[PDB]
Amino acid sequence: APIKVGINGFGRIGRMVFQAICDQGLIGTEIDVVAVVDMSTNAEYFAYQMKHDTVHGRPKYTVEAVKSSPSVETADVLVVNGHRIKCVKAQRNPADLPWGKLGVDYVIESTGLFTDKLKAEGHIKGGAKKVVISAPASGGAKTIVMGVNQHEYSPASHHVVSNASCTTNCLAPIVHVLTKENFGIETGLMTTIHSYTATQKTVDGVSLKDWRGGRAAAVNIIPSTTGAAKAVGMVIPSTKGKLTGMSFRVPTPDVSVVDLTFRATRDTSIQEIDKAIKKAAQTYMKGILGFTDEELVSADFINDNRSSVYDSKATLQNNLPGEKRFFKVVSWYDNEWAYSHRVVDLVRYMAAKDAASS
Amino acid sequence: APIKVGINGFGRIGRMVFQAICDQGLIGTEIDVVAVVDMSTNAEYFAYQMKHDTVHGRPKYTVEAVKSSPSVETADVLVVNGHRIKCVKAQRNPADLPWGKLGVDYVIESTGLFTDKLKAEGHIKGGAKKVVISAPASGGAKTIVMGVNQHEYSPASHHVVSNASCTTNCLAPIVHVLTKENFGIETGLMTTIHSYTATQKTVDGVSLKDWRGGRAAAVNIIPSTTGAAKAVGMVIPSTKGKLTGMSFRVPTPDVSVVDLTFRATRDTSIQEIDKAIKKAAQTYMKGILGFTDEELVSADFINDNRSSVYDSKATLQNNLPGEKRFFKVVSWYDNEWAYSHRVVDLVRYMAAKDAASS
Amino acid sequence: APIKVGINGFGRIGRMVFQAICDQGLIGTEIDVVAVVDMSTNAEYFAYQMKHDTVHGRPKYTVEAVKSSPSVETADVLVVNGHRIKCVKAQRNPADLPWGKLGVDYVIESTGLFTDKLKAEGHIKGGAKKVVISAPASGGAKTIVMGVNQHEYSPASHHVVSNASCTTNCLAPIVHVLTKENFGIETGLMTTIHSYTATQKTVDGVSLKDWRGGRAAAVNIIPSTTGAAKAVGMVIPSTKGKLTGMSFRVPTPDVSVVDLTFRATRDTSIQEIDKAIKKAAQTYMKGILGFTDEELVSADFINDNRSSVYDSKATLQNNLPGEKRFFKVVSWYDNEWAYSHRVVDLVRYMAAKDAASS
Amino acid sequence: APIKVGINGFGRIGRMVFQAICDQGLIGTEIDVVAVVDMSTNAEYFAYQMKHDTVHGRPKYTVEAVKSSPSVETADVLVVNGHRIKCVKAQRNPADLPWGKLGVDYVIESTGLFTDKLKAEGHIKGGAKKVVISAPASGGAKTIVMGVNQHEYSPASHHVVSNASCTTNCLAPIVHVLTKENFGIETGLMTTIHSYTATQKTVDGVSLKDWRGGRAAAVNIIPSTTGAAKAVGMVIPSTKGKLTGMSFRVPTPDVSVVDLTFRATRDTSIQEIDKAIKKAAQTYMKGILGFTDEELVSADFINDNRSSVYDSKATLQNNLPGEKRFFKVVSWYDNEWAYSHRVVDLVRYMAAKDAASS
Ligand SMILES: NC(=O)c1ccc[n+]([C@@H]2O[C@H](COP(=O)([O-])OP(=O)(O)OC[C@H]3O[C@@H](n4cnc5c(N)ncnc54)[C@H](O)[C@@H]3O)[C@@H](O)[C@H]2O)c1
Ligand SMILES: NC(=O)c1ccc[n+]([C@@H]2O[C@H](COP(=O)([O-])OP(=O)(O)OC[C@H]3O[C@@H](n4cnc5c(N)ncnc54)[C@H](O)[C@@H]3O)[C@@H](O)[C@H]2O)c1
Ligand SMILES: NC(=O)c1ccc[n+]([C@@H]2O[C@H](COP(=O)([O-])OP(=O)(O)OC[C@H]3O[C@@H](n4cnc5c(N)ncnc54)[C@H](O)[C@@H]3O)[C@@H](O)[C@H]2O)c1
Ligand SMILES: NC(=O)c1ccc[n+]([C@@H]2O[C@H](COP(=O)([O-])OP(=O)(O)OC[C@H]3O[C@@H](n4cnc5c(N)ncnc54)[C@H](O)[C@@H]3O)[C@@H](O)[C@H]2O)c1
Repeated sequence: APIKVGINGFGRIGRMVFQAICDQGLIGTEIDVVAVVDMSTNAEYFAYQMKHDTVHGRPKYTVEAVKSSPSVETADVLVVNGHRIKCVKAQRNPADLPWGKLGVDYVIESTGLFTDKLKAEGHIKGGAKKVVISAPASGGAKTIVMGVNQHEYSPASHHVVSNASCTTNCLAPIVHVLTKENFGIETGLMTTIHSYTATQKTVDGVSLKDWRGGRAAAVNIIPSTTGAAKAVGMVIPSTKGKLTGMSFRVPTPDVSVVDLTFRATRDTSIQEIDKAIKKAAQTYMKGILGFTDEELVSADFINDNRSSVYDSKATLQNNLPGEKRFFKVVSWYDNEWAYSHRVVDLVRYMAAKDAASS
Repeated sequence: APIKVGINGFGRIGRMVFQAICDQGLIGTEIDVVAVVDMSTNAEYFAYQMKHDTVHGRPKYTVEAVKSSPSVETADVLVVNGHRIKCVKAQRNPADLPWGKLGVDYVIESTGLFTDKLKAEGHIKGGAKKVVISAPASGGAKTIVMGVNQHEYSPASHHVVSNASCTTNCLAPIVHVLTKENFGIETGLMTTIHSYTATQKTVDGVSLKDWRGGRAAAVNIIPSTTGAAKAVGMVIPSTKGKLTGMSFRVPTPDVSVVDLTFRATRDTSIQEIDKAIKKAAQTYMKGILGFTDEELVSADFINDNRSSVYDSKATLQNNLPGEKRFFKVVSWYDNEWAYSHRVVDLVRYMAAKDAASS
Repeated sequence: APIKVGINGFGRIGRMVFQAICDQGLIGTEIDVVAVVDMSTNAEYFAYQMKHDTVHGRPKYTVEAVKSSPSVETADVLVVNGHRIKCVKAQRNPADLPWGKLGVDYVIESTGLFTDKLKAEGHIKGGAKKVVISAPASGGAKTIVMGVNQHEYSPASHHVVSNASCTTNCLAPIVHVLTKENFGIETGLMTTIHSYTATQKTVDGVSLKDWRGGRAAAVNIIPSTTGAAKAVGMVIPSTKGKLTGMSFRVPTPDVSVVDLTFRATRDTSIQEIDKAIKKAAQTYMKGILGFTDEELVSADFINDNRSSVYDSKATLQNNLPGEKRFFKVVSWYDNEWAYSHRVVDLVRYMAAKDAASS
Repeated sequence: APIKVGINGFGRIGRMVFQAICDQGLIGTEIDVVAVVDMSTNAEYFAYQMKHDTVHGRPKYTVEAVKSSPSVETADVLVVNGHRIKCVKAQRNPADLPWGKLGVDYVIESTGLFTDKLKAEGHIKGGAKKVVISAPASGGAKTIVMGVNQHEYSPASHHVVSNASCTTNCLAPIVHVLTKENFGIETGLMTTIHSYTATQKTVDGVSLKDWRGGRAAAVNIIPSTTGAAKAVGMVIPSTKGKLTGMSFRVPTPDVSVVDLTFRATRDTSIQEIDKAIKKAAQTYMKGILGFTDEELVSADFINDNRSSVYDSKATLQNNLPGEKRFFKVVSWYDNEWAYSHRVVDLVRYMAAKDAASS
C-alpha cells in the first residue's frame, strides 16, 4: 500500500526529499505525499520553488498549482505527476497539524524547529503514527544512519526516529567499515569543510547561539560546529567518547568534505585502508558509501546520492609514507541531495518493519 | 546641548550610524546615544558585533560591556569612549519602548519593521519627540535627501522623517544638479547593480513578497527592485512620473553602482554634463556628491561617505559620440556607509531647526 | 558528407562547441571533429576537462584517451562516442598547423589569440578552406549573427567569418525584431551585467589593456566593456552609430543579462513590444530568441541554448506607465552555452552554402 | 647604511613586501628599494596597482609615476615618499637583470618562476650579493622560518635563502613551541583551509601540473597541496618524515587557517598546550606567533602581520575531553601580509649577519 507521508517544512531538505521521491518514481504508488506544510499555502509559490533550483536545477517531474474550490483565491493544491498534494498552513505546534484527519502516517519533520523528541511527538498527538526528524534529535529519540544501524529500528519502541545529520551520514559509514574491517579506531578527531546553509547570514547579523555563525557567510571562513560530533556515537556506541570534531563553513552553496584523522588499534597501511573502503563500497555499503579515483573538486559531487564518497587520490597522496597508525581519510558528500535520499530510504524501511509489526 | 538619541535595530545601518557618530567625534558631546535596541540585551554580543565587521573592519573607538547592578548576569551597558549606553530589550510595538523615561528625544528607526509613518509614530507615543526612518517610509512621512531638500524640513509639521534609501541618496544628488544646471530631464530609466543585503537568503529559501529575491544571494544575478524608484519623486517633485528604475542584486557584500539613462530637455553634450557634475561636486554638493577620474572598481569605494561618487571615465567613455540628448551617467556609493553618514547629518540638522522652533 | 572540422583552443568555448556537437548527435555523421588543439596533447587531461565541468556538469557523450602507437608515452587521441580525435600540439602561428594534411576544411578559431582576419587567414595557409572566429574579429572579417544575417554569407568572398560575441548574439536578435516589427530605434545605450571569464584575475594582477579588468574578479563589480558595442552595427548596418554601451563584470561564473534602453521612432507601448518579441520568438526567431514569463534568476538560464531569452516580467514591470518612446528591454543568455551552439550552427550553415558553391 | 634591495616580480607578494617596507618606515633610510621588476615598466600602471588593493585597501605611503628623461613616453620611475625607484623591464633569465649595475645587493625573488636555487643564482651572476626566494626553493637552498631558525643563516655558505611558504610560516612556529616546551610530536597530519591565489583560475581552465587546481577558483572547494608539507622538516629536522599534510582551497581572496592534528610523546592536556602557546606568544615568539581568545572569522585576520595566530576558543572547544595524546590546534594567518612581513624581516636580519661577516 502507498506509504502515507507528509512534509513539515518545505525547505532545502523538505524539497529535496520530495524530489527524491518523485525522481525515483516512488511518488503516487510506493510512497504517497499527502500534504506539504510551510509559511504560505500558495501552491503557486511552491510550484515556483520546485521548478527552479539554484544548485540542483529543474526537477525531472512536472508540477502545477490548482485551487480546489473556485472560492479560494490562491491555489492550494500541487499536482505533481498526476497526484494532488495539499498545501497545509504552518502551525507553531506540531500537535495542531491535521495529520490524522488528512490520513498521514509518516510525518517528515524538516522545519528544523522541533529537533526535540518531545516537541516532535506532537505529530503523533496530531494523529500520526511515526515521525522522522531530518536532523540530530534531542530528548533521546532513535538515531539511525542508513547502512550502519537501520536494523536496530524497533516498530514497537521507536516512533520518533532521527536520521542524524549530513556530516554524520558521511562519517558514520566510514567509521563503520573501519571497525568492521578490523582496523579499529583508538582516538579520532575530524574536521568538515562545509558549504553554508539556510541558518547563516548573507551579511553580519544576529546569531545569539553561535557568535561566529552570524557573520557574512559567503565572505569568510567561519569555524563552527558539527552535529556529527555527537550523533556519531549514538549510531556506533563503540566510538562514544573516542571521536570528536569541528566544521569550517566556507563560501560554497552546496557540497561538503569530511577530513578525518585517526589512530588505528593495530598496525596497518593506507593502501590497506584504501583497499578495504573500495571493497566495502562495492559490497555491503553499496549505494551508501562510494569512492573516487579521479581528481574531483566540490562541484563534481552535486546531485550525487551516495551518503559519503571517499576520495582515493586525496587520501593516498596525503598520508605519511612510513606509517602504520596515524591516518587521514578524505570523503565528500552533497549535503542536501544524499542526506535527502537517505530520509526517503529510512521512511520506506521503517514502513517495511511497520508492516511486519506496528 | 547633547542631542538625545536612541537606535532601534542595531543592524548594518544601525551599527554604521552609531559608528559614524563615534568616528566623527560627535559621541558624548555633540550627540548623545542613550540606548541601543535589539533582539538581545547582551552588551557582550553587541561589543563583539562592534569590534569586528567583515566589510568595514574594526571601528576607531573603544567599546566595553559592563553589567550595571552586579545582580544581572549578562552585561547590559556599552561603554564607548567613556560613555554609558543602555541595552534595551526589543519590543513588538514601538510605543512600548521607554523612550520618554530614558530621556530620548530623537529615535532612529532601523529595524526595517516599521517603515510606516503610523507604525513609526509609536516612538512619539513612547515618549520621543522626533523619529528618523532609515528607509523609504510609508503613510506619507517626510522624505528628505540631504543636499537636495533638507531645508524643506518643518520642526512643527514634520515629526516622522524618512532619509530615503541608499539608491535614492545616490540618484537624487545627480538628478538635482542635472535640473539645477538647466540640462533638464525629460524621461529617464535607471538600473542599479546592487550588493546583497540582510534581507536576502544564502540559499534558495522563502521570500513571499519578491519571488526572485529569495534565491541564493551570493550565487545569482537577481533582478529585483529599488526604493529610489518611488522616493526620488518625493524629494524632487519635478521628476514625479518622469523617472523609474530597477536593480540587479549581485554577489558582493557592499558598495553599489547607479547606471542612469535619460533624455535632456535641451541639446547638450556629455562633456558639458561631466564638467557640471565636477563643478557641482566642488561647490554646492561638496560632501554629498563627489567624483572620480580614476579607473576604480567596487572595492575601492568601501568606507567612502559621499552619498554619490560620479564615475568620470566610465561615463565619458560609454556615451554616443554624436549626441546631444540621450545620455548615461554612472555613479557609485557605499550603501551602508555613506547612507549611515547621511542619517547622522539629518538628525543633527533636524536638531538645529528644532532648537530654533520645536 | 561529414563536415571536416578542427578546433583551435580547447577552452570554455572550445569545449562547449565540441559538446554541442556531441550532444545534438552531430558527431561522427553530420559533423566530423578531426583534431583539437591546445597547450598540451595529453588526451588524458583533455578527457578530464571534458568529463567534469564546474558550471555545466558532465556531458552526455563518453570520452576516452588512447595513445596511438604504443611508442608514445602519453595518450594522444580522444575517443568520443566511437570516433578517433587527434590531439594536435599548439602552434604560435595558425599557418604552422597541419590542417590540410589532417583533412580539416573548417577551422574553429577559439584560442582568443587570433581575432584578426589576417592572423586567422593562416589556417587557410595551413591547408584549411574556411575559418570561423569565436569572437569579434578585426581586419574586416565577415561578422554574422545567426538569425539576423547569416544569409549574407558569401561562399566565394567570405572565407574568414566571425560569429560576433556572446553579448552581440543576445542584443542583435532583439534589435532585429525591433526594426523588422517597425518600432524602430532612434538612439540606444545598453549595459550588460556579465559573468566573469577566463581573461579576468582571481586576485589583483596584471591587465595592461584594461586597468579595471585586472582586479579580483569574484569580489568586485568591475566596469568594463563589451564586444557587442561595435559588432552590433556590423550585422545591422541600420544601427551603426545609433547604439553603444558598456558592461559590468560581476561575481558569477556564467550567465549574463542585457539591459537595453532605447528611444523608438514611432509612438508605441511596452505591451506592444512585449507582444511582438513573444510573437517573433514563436515565429521567425524560434530557437534563437526565446522569452520567459517566469520570475527567474541567473542560475535558471544555465544550459539554455537560445541566443537571447527576453524577460517579460522584468521588462513589463520596469518601464514608465505613461510612455510611448523611452523603453527598457531586459534579456538573459548563457554566454558559453548559447553562443557555442550558434558557432556549430554557423559552421553547418556555411557548409550548406559551400556545397552549393565553394 | 641603507640595504640595497630590488624586487623581481611585483605581484601580490611583491607589492605587499614593498608595502611592509614603506609602512614600517624603513623605506629610504633603513632599507633602500632601488628598482622593481615586472612585465611592463609603466610606472603609471604600477602607481595604480599600488594605490588601490581589493583586499588590503590603500597603502599608507604616497606614490607617483614620473618619466626620467622627457624623451621616454611612459613614466618609468616611482616616487614613493620622496625616493626614486626604477621600473626595470622583465627578463626571461635572472642573470640578465642589471643588478650589479643598479647597485642592488639583495634581490627578492617573487615572480614565482625561479624557485630553483640554480635558476635564482642568476641574480648573483647578474651582479647581486644575496637572494631571498619568497617561496619554498628547490635545488637545496637554505630554508629559514623567522622565529624558528634564522640564526642558522651563514653569511658565508648561504647566498640563496628561501623564506618558506605562507602555511610553513604558520605551522613552523607552532611545531617549534610544541617541541621546545617538551610536548613533543610523535606523528602528525595537517590540513590548511586556504584562500585561492594568483595561480588559480576564475573559470575551468588549464593547469597541467595539478589537475584539480585548474577548476573555477571561487566556486569550488579544491583539494590541493601545500608547500609547508615538505618545508617544515627543512627548518625543524626533528619533524622530517613525522609530519605531512594537504590544503583545501576555498572561495576566499585572503586569510587562511591551519588545522593541525598530532600525537604527543608524553601524556598532557589541551589546557597545558593552550597555556604554553599563549605563554610562548608573550615571550620568545612575540611578533611571530600571536593568539586570540575571541570568536573571530577569516576577515578578522586581514592585515594581521603575525606569522601564525593561534585560536584559543576553536582549539579548546574542539578536542576530546578525556585526552592526553591526540590533539588538534587551529591557527590563522594572513597569507599575503604576514608572510611579506617575514620577508622584510629576513632581509634586514640577513643584512645584519652580512655586515658582521660577508
Ligand atoms: N541543508 C543541509 O545541508 C541539511 C542537511 C541535512 C539536514 N538538514 C537539517 O534539516 C533541517 C532542515 O533545514 P534546511 O537547511 O532545509 O532549512 P530551510 O530553511 O530550507 O528549511 C526549513 C523550512 O521550514 C519552514 N518552516 C519554519 N517554521 C515552520 C513551521 N512552523 N511549520 C512548517 N514549516 C516551517 C521554513 O520556511 C523553511 O522553508 C535543519 O535542521 C537542518 O539542519 C540540513
Ligand atoms: N544596508 C543597506 O544597504 C541599507 C541602506 C539604506 C537603508 N537601509 C534600511 O534600513 C533598514 C535596515 O537595513 P539593515 O541592513 O540594518 O538590516 P538588518 O537586518 O541589519 O537590521 C535589522 C536589525 O534590527 C533587529 N530587529 C528586528 N526587529 C527588531 C525589533 N522589533 N526591535 C529591535 N530590533 C529589531 C534585527 O535583529 C537586526 O538587528 C531597512 O529599512 C533598510 O532598507 C539599509
Ligand atoms: N566564455 C565566454 O564568455 C565567451 C563567449 C563568447 C565568445 N568568447 C570568445 O571565445 C574565445 C574562447 O574564449 P574562452 O573564454 O573559451 O577562453 P579559454 O581561455 O578557456 O580558451 C582559450 C584556450 O585557448 C588555448 N590556447 C591559447 N593559445 C593557444 C594556441 N596557440 N594554440 C592552441 N590553443 C591555445 C588556451 O591554452 C586555452 O585553453 C575568446 O576569444 C572569447 O572572447 C568567449
Ligand atoms: N600569495 C600567497 O599566498 C603567497 C604566500 C607565500 C609565498 N608566496 C609566493 O609569492 C610567489 C609569487 O606569487 P604572488 O602571490 O605574488 O603572485 P603574482 O602572480 O601576483 O606575483 C608574481 C608576479 O611576478 C610577475 N612576473 C612573472 N614573471 C616574471 C618574470 N619572468 N619577470 C619579472 N616579473 C615577473 C608577474 O607579472 C606577477 O605580477 C609565489 O611563489 C608564492 O608561493 C605567495
